[PDB]
Amino acid sequence: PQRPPVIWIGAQECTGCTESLLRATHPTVENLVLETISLEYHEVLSAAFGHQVEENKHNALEKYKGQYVLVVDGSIPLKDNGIYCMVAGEPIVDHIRKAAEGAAAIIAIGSCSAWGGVAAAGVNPTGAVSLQEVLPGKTVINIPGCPPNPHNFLATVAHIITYGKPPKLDDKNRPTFAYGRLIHEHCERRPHFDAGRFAKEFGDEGHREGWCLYHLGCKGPETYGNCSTLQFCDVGGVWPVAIGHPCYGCNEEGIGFHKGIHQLANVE
Amino acid sequence: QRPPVIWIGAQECTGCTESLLRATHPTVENLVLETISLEYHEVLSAAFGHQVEENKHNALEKYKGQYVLVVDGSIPLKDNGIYCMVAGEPIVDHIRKAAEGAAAIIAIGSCSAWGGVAAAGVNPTGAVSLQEVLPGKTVINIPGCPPNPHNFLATVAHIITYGKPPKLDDKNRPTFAYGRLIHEHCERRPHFDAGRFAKEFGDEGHREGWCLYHLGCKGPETYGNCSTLQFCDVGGVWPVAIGHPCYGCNEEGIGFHKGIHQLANVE
Amino acid sequence: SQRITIDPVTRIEGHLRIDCEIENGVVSKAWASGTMWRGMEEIVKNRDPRDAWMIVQRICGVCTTTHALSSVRAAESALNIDVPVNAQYIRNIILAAHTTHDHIVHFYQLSALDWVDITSALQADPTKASEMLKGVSTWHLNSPEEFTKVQNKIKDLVASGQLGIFANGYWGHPAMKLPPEVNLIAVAHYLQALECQRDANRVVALLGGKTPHIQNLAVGGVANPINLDGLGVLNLERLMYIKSFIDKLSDFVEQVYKVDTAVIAAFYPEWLTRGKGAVNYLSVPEFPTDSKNGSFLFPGGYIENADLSSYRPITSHSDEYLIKGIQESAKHSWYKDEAPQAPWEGTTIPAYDGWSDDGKYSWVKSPTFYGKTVEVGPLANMLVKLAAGRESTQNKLNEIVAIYQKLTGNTLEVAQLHSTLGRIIGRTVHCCELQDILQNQYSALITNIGKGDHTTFVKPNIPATGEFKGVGFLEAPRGMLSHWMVIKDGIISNYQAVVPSTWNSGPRNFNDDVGPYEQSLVGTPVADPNKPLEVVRTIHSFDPCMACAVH
Amino acid sequence: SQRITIDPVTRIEGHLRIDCEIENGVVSKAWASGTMWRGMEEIVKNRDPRDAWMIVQRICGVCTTTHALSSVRAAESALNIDVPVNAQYIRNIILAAHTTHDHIVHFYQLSALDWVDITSALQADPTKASEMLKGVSTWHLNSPEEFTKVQNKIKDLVASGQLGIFANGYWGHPAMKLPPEVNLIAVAHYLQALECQRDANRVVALLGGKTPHIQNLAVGGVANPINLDGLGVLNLERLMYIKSFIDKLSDFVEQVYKVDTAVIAAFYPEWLTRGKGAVNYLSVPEFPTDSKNGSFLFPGGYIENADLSSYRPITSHSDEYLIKGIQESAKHSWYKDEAPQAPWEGTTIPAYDGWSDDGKYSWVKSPTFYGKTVEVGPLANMLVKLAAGRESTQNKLNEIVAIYQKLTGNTLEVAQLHSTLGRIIGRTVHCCELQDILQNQYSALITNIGKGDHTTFVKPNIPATGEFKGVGFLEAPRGMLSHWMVIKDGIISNYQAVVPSTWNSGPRNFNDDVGPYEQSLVGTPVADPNKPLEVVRTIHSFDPCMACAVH
Ligand code: SF4
Ligand code: SF4
Ligand code: SF4
Ligand code: SF4
Ligand code: FCO
Ligand code: FCO
Ligand code: F3S
Ligand code: F3S
Ligand SMILES: [Mg+2]
Ligand SMILES: [Mg+2]
Ligand code: NI
Ligand code: NI
Repeated sequence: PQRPPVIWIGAQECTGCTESLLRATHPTVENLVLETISLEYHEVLSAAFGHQVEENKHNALEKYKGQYVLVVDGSIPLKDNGIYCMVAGEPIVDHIRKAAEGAAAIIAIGSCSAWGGVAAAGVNPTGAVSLQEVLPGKTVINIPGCPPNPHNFLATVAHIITYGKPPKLDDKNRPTFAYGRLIHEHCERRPHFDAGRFAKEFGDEGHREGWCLYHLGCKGPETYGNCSTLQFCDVGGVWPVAIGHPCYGCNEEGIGFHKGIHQLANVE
Repeated sequence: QRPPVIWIGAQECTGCTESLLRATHPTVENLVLETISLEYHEVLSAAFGHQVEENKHNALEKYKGQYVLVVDGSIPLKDNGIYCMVAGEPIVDHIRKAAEGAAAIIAIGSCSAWGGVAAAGVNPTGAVSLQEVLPGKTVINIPGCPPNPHNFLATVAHIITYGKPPKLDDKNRPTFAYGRLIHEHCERRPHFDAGRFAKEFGDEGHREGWCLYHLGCKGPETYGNCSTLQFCDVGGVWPVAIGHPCYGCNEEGIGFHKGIHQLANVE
Repeated sequence: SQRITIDPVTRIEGHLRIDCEIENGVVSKAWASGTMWRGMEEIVKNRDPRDAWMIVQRICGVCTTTHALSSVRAAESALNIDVPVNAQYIRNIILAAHTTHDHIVHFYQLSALDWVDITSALQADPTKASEMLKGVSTWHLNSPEEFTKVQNKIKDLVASGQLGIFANGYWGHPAMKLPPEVNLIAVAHYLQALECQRDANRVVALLGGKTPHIQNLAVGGVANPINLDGLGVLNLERLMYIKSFIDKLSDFVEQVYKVDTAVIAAFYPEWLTRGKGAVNYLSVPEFPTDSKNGSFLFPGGYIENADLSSYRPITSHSDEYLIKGIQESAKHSWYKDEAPQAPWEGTTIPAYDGWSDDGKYSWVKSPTFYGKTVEVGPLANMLVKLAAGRESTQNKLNEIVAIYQKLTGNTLEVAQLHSTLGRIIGRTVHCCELQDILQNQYSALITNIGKGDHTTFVKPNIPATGEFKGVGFLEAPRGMLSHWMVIKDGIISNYQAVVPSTWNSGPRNFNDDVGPYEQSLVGTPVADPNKPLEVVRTIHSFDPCMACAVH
Repeated sequence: SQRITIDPVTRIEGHLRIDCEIENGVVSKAWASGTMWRGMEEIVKNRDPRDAWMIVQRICGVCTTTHALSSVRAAESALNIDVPVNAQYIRNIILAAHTTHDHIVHFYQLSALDWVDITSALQADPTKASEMLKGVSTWHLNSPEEFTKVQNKIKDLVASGQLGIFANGYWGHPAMKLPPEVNLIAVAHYLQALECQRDANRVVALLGGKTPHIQNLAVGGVANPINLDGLGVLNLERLMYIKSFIDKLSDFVEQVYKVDTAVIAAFYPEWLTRGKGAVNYLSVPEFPTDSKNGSFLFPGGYIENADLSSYRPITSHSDEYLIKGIQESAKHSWYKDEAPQAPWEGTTIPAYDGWSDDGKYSWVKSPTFYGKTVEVGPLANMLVKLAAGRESTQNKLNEIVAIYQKLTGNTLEVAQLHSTLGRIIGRTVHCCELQDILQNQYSALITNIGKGDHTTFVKPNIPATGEFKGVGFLEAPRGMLSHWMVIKDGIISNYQAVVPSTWNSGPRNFNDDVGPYEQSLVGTPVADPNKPLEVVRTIHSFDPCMACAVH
């Protein structure tokens, strides 16, 4: 039986978004690539290199025209005509625009591709921008986080395959099942917030009783995500706040990588 | 040499033993081969009948002053103990005898901890807690119906690794697992605070994961770790996360007394 | 005539005493006795019908889910509620996954040590043991290196001097017949079973909210909120997680449990000719798939006098023939009212007066079906399926038979299934068939949600006056379960559970006829009356649960 | 004579181009080029020192944790903070577990397909393949039935016509030397590796809060609240969970990964005589265990001109000899300032002018140690450990050598470790030794908490005036990592990372000397210049990470 094709392109990526797939359990990366999809191009895992892997991409773009899911991780650098990310001697923005032409669905995985992320922070030395900015005519599905829980991506792909369409998206084109609510509007430390029970420093008495991390700079009040409910790694009870560290807002433009760890969030 | 454990079932449904089969740290196979010596447990013993009663007597003598005694189920006192008879003797007599040489005594589950479902309603058998039948002893209570098995296993591990019980609250429950109300650490608290409530299963709010207070959630009057530790180590599995209110199974006077849909008192 | 008592019977759920008269090394008469009572039927009286399921689930934690489902079905029957089809699929998945866990634990952790000798495993050659399974199983964990590692765990345990749960077992008993190699294989599979059963319970937990004791039911459906696009509810990610565990069950069940069942038959073939408990068998259909509490995936029926060709089919949980036939007696039980009672008019008034061979000797009631004793459970269930011409069941039986034939050069015929080993075979067949139930019902759920149906719950109304009666049937791991609820002025005025182990373990009835456990023991050879291993072999084949039987 | 380009190099992290001149079928000169830059050093400038780690962790997600730890160590060095010993144990566990994941993924998912021919695996006899490993490994999942199942997955993939990531690989290439059986074994182990690496990352996650990109560090210690009696914090239950995953790693690492390393050496023995990258080697000590940022479990040092007997030990992260030696040049890199710069005075001013063989051809800087080129990473690390007479490392190497000898009847000498295969061997040894680091540090944590020490964090003060410099060293999976922070008026006035792949992949330096990747390729035979498999074999042995190299 034929599996739906996927083309995965890395731009200004740290490779964390690919590495997240190695933590996934439903599907596991081995079930993903053998049973769920045909991963037709992915530079991190391909047996083929060089001219052979570029052959594989061209064959796949033609053979599966109008049928493949395009996935991009990393921001796309526009400064100085795209020279800050060059693959096979051509700017990555050109590879991405070409692959976008025949895509059935386009997914920006991670905060970098979704809104510029860490690569576009501060002075933005390379003119890094989001996938949606380089593809203004297309609907890009954004799966933010640095990196997101891999199932935020895999359940989005599964929806496309199983039901023939994208999941419901909010007005930033993020899937509502994973990004439809503020972390602070579904955080198990909310009772402590409400009671004025706050950790003031790591290692203090309140911190060691699992109190609210607002005063350590928790950005849950201005960050959309499923980090408090879905959490990470499928072991139970693992997300940053549960471990004792405030949310940094890595999902959310203007929060993660812009505000200091210990800078307070605005509360609605 | 592994620390010895004697496990006695009284008026039990066997759910407290079955919880061990869901454990991952340790798994039940690592528990019985590496962590403890499980010297008597009727559900798992190769031996039966006179042979298993031999094993108990040998163990009570050999490991006097060293074994952890665990009891699940309530103890029926009505009509001189005849509602639970093992080898022709009331279970309360087996438990008192085993309690004499125990290094530590653990009531696993709400039944042994406070009477539980077996003592609810008219209490047909005069079911009481392990602490009530052992008035001279400190009983460590690990309530829930059944509790997360690690609430028990981490209590045993503390006894073995550090030589003493974990910190206990004033009902002799370990603070790491029962030190806080469910509602004082529930991820649906934001919805409670905003007036976002499910009114019926399947309605719009319920399907958005709103607070279950108005369906009768007993989180506001139940101590436990169900919202944080949760169940089965898969991530995101406890009654409220699945869509059903807390029933108060941990807590005397709540679970098995109040109706599912009866509202809790809020502090 | 020599008199023995087995008390406690271990590796069961709950508190059981078995007494036997032995004449010339053969059991001539037996008594089964449930020695613990809680009065769960009394505890649940006078409550809102909606509350019952949470309380009566605590009848048993081994067969968790079963009493919960049977209770809501009973209330739904009284109230005349049609359960939404998504709630049925979720209920079905839970029951099927649970039963998979339960049967695996039964074969390995509860039963295997009757047939398997741990100390003989220490003499095994791991390489020969592995070689013995070539062309019998394709299981990936039957290597000599796996067996050597298991052998070394046993060796370390024995050298420590703390055998614990393996101490004082029936090592070297004359009824132990497996070669060393096969004992070593069984122990490796015993340990591997624990991983499979954990995966099955992860399925249960993801839909139930935990296990033991699920918490997702309601009179009217389930509390799972279906919303593929919802955060914190039953969405596509959660469904994919569930599916990942469903998919992990099949290989162990087919390549290990099924194969071990055939192997134990091959080495203990005399156990196909003893342990017959009854000549009548009863099961109910299970796994409804329509929007009106019907269209069952598994059929039910009644077999009279071992005649499969003239069995009576049961296709509905409202079948008046099934309903009217069921009664229970307390003549030889510790309750006051002795005449056979239909469960809607049942009473449970304790009247303990001590043990008496000819009077009262058990807390278990004696159920009958139109006055006859009946075996329930996986044997009943398999024979009913075979009688109905269910090809799936015939094919699965044939796979077991083929392995047995390869090992012995003989076949199994239906007459040999009315036995201790036949009962065990039925259980294994049941477990194998449940893997297709899981696949089917998961796909049905996915497809239905995709058609736009996200409904899970119909809110009941309960009239404040009037009296009305409901009954909830379920084919539990150990057999036909029924809960019987009478509602009067909005509350439960009577609640009676008739539980599968009640049918099998119940004492002599109003006409002094002998129920299945007690009948199955007549003719059992006993080599050593101080160590009656042969007796617990037969009893264990029924998978006794005394908390269930007595409640 | 011929010019080739390999672009992209796959099965690495990030964006790499390799160019080669080939003369008479042998690489005569090569160029390594990092083709992507982000400017992470510039992005983190002018921020509070405490904020850096969360930003610079994003240099790389493959070697997640490493930049985070090196950044807080740098801030702690500038501020003169002594990290509490519980924070060290937690940091150590994370690094050790992470590196275990990383090395396994490298050997199997990144490297194996250079040496292994999946189409040849289809011709294998599964039984012979299993038979080949008897007396070589005690691994429990090397049965013929396991291999047959893997073979059938490959077969189904090939029959589908959608090879995906295996499409157009180097199947049948003359440099592929494994028999069919060994190719089938490697693929089975490839899939089994994915389960072990997941267990390693569960350890990381339980302490870090997630992975990739941990979130439990702080300048001053860690954010894990230690309280054995606390709900919702790092208590005994959580510690027991962590331990359960630590304990699952060892068997695969010892019985599979270690053994496969020896086997690949046995079939490709010529790869012990090529791929030498340098004559100087550098590693830092790792895993501090005291309350003053020292007492390292693994030693470090500098080896000059391959002379182990006269190596210089490094026992401290504040070693002024190590600190003063390190510079970087941009003469052949796309930056403006070309003279060698000490990293506290470093600049990263982009100056892209296109590719030129004799000018600028990479975004990677060229690091030197007292003016010399140096190899870093597992080979450096192993040689340094052998130089120090570390018995653990000699013993682990000897276990690999013994397996190799059993297969070939030859031995390995230290001279042969200065090679492509020697590099891979160092990595495997590192992974094996880390399993004892995990056991040791978990036990130290448990013991220390039991003595009454629950401290995890010292709150830093940062003076609002003055200029302070700090450097944070760490022995990362790919080698010595250093972050260099200048604080001025309370904020980061300069930030420079010198990353292990910078050392190895860096282009020709200020004196035009050739760095490790480029040097290692000289002399590589190339059978087919259109399919230069032999070149990527050597490059992959360094475990390139270009996001790291360039940042
Ligand atoms: S979003 Fe984060 S993890 Fe993903 S590529 Fe960007 S920096 Fe790496
Ligand atoms: S501030 Fe952060 S820790 Fe506190 S309740 Fe909000 S999201 Fe939770
Ligand atoms: S507390 Fe609950 S699960 Fe545990 S022995 Fe009592 S009824 Fe069973
Ligand atoms: S009432 Fe229940 S669901 Fe709502 S916040 Fe409290 S504990 Fe959570
Ligand atoms: N299965 C099961 Fe338990 C019994 N008997 C019930 O119902
Ligand atoms: N390991 C690793 Fe990444 C590289 N090079 C860092 O630091
Ligand atoms: S930092 Fe990121 S991973 Fe979640 S907890 Fe905050 S959005
Ligand atoms: S019903 Fe019991 S299991 Fe926890 S959620 Fe409430 S205390
Ligand atoms: Mg009854
Ligand atoms: Mg740098
Ligand atoms: Ni039961
Ligand atoms: Ni890296």
